[PDB]
Amino acid sequence: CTLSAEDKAAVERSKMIDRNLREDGEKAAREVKLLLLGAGESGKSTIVKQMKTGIVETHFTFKDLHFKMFDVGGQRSERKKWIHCFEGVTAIIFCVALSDYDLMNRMHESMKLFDSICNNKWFTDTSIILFLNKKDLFEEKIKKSPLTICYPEYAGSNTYEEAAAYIQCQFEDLNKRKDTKEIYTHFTCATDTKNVQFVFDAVTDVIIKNNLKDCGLF
Amino acid sequence: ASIAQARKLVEQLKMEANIDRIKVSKAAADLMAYCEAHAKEDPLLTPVPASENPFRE
Amino acid sequence: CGLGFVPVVYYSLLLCLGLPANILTVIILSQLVARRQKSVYNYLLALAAADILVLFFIVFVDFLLEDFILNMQMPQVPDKIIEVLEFSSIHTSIWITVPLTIDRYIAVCHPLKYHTVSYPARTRKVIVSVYITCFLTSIPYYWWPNIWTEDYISTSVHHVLIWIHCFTVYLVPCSIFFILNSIIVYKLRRKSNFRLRGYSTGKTTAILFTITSIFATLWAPRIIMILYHLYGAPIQNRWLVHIMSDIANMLALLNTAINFFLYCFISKRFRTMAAATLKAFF
Amino acid sequence: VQLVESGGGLVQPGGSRKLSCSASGFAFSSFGMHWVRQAPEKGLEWVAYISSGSGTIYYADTVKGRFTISRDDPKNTLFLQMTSLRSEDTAMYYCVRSIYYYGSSPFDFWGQGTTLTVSSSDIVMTQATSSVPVTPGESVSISCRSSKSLLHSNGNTYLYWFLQRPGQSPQLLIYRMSNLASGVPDRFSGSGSGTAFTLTISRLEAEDVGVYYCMQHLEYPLTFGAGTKLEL
Amino acid sequence: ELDQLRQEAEQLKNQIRDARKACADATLSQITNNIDPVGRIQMRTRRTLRGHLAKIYAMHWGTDSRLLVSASQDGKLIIWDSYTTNKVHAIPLRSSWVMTCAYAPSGNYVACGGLDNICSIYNLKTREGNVRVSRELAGHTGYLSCCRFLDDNQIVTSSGDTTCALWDIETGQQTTTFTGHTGDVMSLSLAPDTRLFVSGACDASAKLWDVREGMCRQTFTGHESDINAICFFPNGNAFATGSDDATCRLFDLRADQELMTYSHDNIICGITSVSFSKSGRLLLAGYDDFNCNVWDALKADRAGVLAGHDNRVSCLGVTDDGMAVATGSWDSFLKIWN
Ligand SMILES: C[C@H](NC(=O)CNC(=O)c1cccc(Cl)c1)c1ccccc1
Repeated sequence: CTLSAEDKAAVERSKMIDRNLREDGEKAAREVKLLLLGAGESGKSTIVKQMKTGIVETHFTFKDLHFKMFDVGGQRSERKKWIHCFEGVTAIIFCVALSDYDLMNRMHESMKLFDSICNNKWFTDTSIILFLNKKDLFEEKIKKSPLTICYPEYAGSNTYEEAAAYIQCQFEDLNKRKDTKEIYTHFTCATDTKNVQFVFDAVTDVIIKNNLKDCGLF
Repeated sequence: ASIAQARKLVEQLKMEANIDRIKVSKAAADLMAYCEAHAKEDPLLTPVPASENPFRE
Repeated sequence: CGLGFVPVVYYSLLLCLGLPANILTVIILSQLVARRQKSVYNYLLALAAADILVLFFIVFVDFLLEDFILNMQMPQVPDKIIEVLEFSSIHTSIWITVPLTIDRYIAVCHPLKYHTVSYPARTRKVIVSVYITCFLTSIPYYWWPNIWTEDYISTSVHHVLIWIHCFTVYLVPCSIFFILNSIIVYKLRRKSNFRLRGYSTGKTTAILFTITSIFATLWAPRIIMILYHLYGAPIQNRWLVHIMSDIANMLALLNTAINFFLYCFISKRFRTMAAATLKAFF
Repeated sequence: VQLVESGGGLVQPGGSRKLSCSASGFAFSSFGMHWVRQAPEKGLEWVAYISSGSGTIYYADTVKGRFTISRDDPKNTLFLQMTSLRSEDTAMYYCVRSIYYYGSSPFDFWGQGTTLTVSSSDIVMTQATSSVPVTPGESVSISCRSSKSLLHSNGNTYLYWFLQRPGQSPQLLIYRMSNLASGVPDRFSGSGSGTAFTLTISRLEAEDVGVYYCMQHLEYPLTFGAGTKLEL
Repeated sequence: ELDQLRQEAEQLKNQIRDARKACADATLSQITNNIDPVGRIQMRTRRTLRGHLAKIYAMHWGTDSRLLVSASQDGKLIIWDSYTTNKVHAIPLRSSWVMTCAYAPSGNYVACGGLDNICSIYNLKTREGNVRVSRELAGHTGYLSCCRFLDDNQIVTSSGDTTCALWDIETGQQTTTFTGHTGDVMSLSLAPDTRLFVSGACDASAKLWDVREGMCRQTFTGHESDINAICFFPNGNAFATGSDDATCRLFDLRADQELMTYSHDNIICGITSVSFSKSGRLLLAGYDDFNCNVWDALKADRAGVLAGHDNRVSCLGVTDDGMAVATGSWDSFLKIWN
C-alpha cells in the first residue's frame, strides 16, 4: 500500500467518482443527439412548437428512446469555431422553407449552409435528416412564381408532384460522399404529427448502420 | 452610425499613435536578460533531479 | 512413415499465422479507448486471448512437443492437466463467439436496446463468467477417452464425456450460430428496406454465411469420426484412424486460426484502429 | 447543517440497541461518517467508521465484532447496531462527518451527541499535566506528544485539534500540522515538528475555554489524547 | 464624411506602421546570436489522467501547481490531483457544451462556459460537501471562449461576439466591457500584475487592454488567420499567440512589434494552445496534428516534441513552479509532461 489513511480514503472517493462517471457515460450512450439547423427564417422553432441565449436543448422520449436536440440557430457567431464540438451527433436535422424562394436568394443560402454542413470535414459519417417544410405554401405559390426564379436549369412543369422532387434531388446532389453518409428527406407541413416517427425511423436506421460498423458487418 | 464607428476607430488609432515606444534591440535585450536571470530556476530547461521532482512515482 | 513431416509443418504454419495476429489483436484491444467504448472490442479481446490459449496449449504443447519434439511425457499428472487446459481453451474459444453473435444479433435486430442490454460493464461479467465456467466444466475431461495408445473397451464415463464435449463444442454452438445468423439476415433484408441498401446487405450476408458455413465445415470431420467410432462400427485399420483424425484436428484448428481474420480483420474500424495503434505504437 | 443523534437510554448489561443520527443539510452520500464516544468524565475514543458508499468499515479494538455499523443514504441517516453491551460502553456517543480529498477538512462538523447508560500496535498520544491555569488576554501553548512519527512520506503531518466548550460538542481547530479550520479565528495557530506538537492561542477570550484534544490519523485506529482543560 | 474619416484612419495606420518600423534596430534573431541552444527536451509522460469520456477542451492549473481542472464535451468537469492521480471533484454541468475552464488563484472557485454564453462559476469550498453553482454570468451573445480569474470577486471573459467583458461576482452585472475587436474573440491571457491582458480574436489581431480604464492601449497585427490561443510572457513585457496559420509569434508591448516567428515548413496545422515556460525560454504550442511542440523562445530553433496524444491537443498549460506541463487533447486523456 505505502499510503496513509486519508490517501486511501481519497483513492476510494476517486474510484467512486470513476464509477459515477462511467455510469453517466453509459446513460449518455443510450441518448440520441440530433443537431438542429435551419435557414435564415427560424422554422426550427416553428416546427418544434408542433412536437412540443445561444444553444437550446429539447429533451423528449419517443417509443423508449431518449432524444437530444441542439438548436444552435441563435449563436450569431462564426460556425467554424464551434461546429467541431458537434461531431458524434447521431443525425443532423435541417429544415428548408419550400415557400421561401420568391424572395443571393434564400434557398441558395440554405444550399450554401447545407453544403457547408454535409461536406464539412467533421460530418463525413453523420447522416442528415432533411426537412422540406411549408409544402402547402410551396404548392400554393408554385404556379404564380416559376421555379426558374431560383432554378434556371429547371424546365419541367410548374406542378407540385415534380416541383418538389426536383428540389429534393437538387439537395441530394450536394453531398460529395454518398457512401459514408445518407440523406433522408420528408416534405413536412405545419399540420403533421408523423415527423417524430420519420425522425425515429431515420435514427433507427442510423443506429443500425453504426452497430453494423461496430460489429464489422458494414 | 457608420460615421460614429469610423470616428471611434480614428480616435482609437490616434490614442495608439500617441504612445511612447522603445527600440526592439533594447526590448530583446530585456527579454533575454529575464531568461538568464531565471535560468537556474526552470525545472523544464535544466532537468530537475528525480529526488526533487514531485512526479517520480 | 514419410507422412510425419506434414502435421509438424502444418501446425508450424498454424502458429505463425495465428500467434502474431492474435497477440497484435490483444495489444491493440487492451487499450482503454477500446475496452470502454464498444462491447464488441471487449468480446474480440476475449476471443483473441482464448485463441492464444488454444494455439499455445494445443498446438505448441501437444501437436509439437508431445507428437514431434519430446513425446515421453509422464501420463498421470501433466498430460491430463494439458488435456484439461486445452479443452478449457477450446471451450472458451467457442463460447466467446456465442456472446459475440448474441451481441451482434441484439445490435442488428433491436438496435434501440443494444446499448441498454449490452455494455462493457456487463460484457466484462459475461467474459469472466464464460472463462470460469469453461475452466470448471473442463475438469471432467481429466478422464478423457484414450484411443491412440491402445484399442480397448471404452466404458460409460467416456461416452457421456464425449457426448458432452460434442454438444458443447459443435452442436449447440452451430445451432445457435445458424439460428441467430439466419434471423439477423431476415431482419436485415425484410423489415425496413428503408434506404434500399444493396452493398451493405450483400457484404453482411456474405460474411455471416462464410462464418456459419466455414465453422460447420471445419468442425464436421472431427465430430463425424467420433460419431462413427461410437455408433458406426468397430471397423479395423487403426492407422486410418490416426490419419484422418489428424486431418480432422488440423481442420478444426484452422477454424480457430481463421476466426481472427473472419471476426476482426473484416472491420474497417478495427483496421483503421490497427493502423493508428501501429503508427503511434511504432 | 445540524446532524442530530437519536437513541440511547438505560440499557441493561448484556443488552443491545441501535443509535441513529439524521444528517440534514449536507451531502451525506459523499461524506464519510465516524462514530466517537466520550466517557462520562474522561476523554474521547474512536468507535467505528463508514466510508462513502459503505465500502470501507473499520472498527476499534474494544467494539470489534460487538458493534455493527450501517449507513442509509436515502434517509440521510447513519446507524450503529450494538450487540452484547458491556459495563464500559456507557458514554455520550458523537457522530462525526469526514470528507477525504486533497485539501479537505476531515472531522469538521460534530453532532450534538446522545447519552448512553449501562447499569451495574497503537499510537499513544499524551497531553502534559492535563491541566493549564490561564487568564483572559494572555497566550497559552498547549502541547501533546505521540508514540510514532506522524510525518508520512507525502509530507503532511496527520494531526488534529479539537475544542470542547463546557456542555457542547467538539469543534475542528487545526485539521493538520499548521492548518486552520473554517469558522475558527486567526488566533489559533499550532505548529510542531515530527512527534512533538503544540497549539498556541494568541489572545484567549472567555469563548475558547474547555478541554482540548489531539488525535492521529496516520495509523487508522485514530487514538485520541487526554484533555488539556483551560480555566481561570 | 465617411471618405475623409476612412482616409484619416488609413493614414494614421500608415503612420503607426512607420513609427513601428523606425524603432526596429536589430531583430531578435540577430540579438540572440552566439547564445547556446536549449537542445533536445526529453519530456516524459509522468501522469496520464484517464477519467474523461469526451474531448478535453480546456484545462487550468491551480496556484499550488498540484490541482487541475478539465472541461470536456460531456456534462462533467473533473478536478484532478496532479501528484497522485485522483479525482478531487466531478462537477456536473448544466450544459455539456463547454469551451473553457478557469481555476481561481485562491482555489475556492472554478469557472466554465461554452455555447450557452454563460460563465458558470462554481463554489469548490462550501459548508456542505458538494460543489454548487455560485453565479450564472449572463450578458454575452456569442459562445464563451475563455475566462480568467482576476481574484475571487472578478473575472474577465472572451466571448463569441467582438467583445470581452470584466464581470464582478456577487452581482451578475459586468463592470467594464471591452468592445474593440472584429470577429470572434478566442482565448485571452491575464498579466501577472492583474492590470492588463492580451486577447486573441479571429481578425488576426491581438489587443492589450487596461482592465481599470476599460480602453485598448495598443494593437498587434501580423498574423494571417484567426488567433486560436495566446499566452503572456512572465516578465509582463511580451506575449505570444497561436493561429491556424500554422505559426506562432512573440510580440512586445513596449515595442508593439512582432519579434520573431515560430514557423516551420514541416507544419501545416494550426495552434490550439500556447504556454511559456518559467523564465520564458521554452514556448509550448499545441498543434492540431495530434501533437504538441517545444519551441525555443529566444531562438527559432525547435526543441523536442511531445508526441503522446492520439487526437488533437485542445489545451495545455504550465504550472506556476514550471515543474510540469499537462496537455489535454480530443481523446479523453490528459497527460502530464516533465
Ligand atoms: C483440444 C482438442 N484436443 C483433442 O481432441 C485431443 N484428442 C484427440 O485428438 C483424440 C482423442 C480420441 C480419439 C481421437 Cl480419433 C482423437 C482438439 C480439438 C480439435 C482439434 C485439435 C484438438
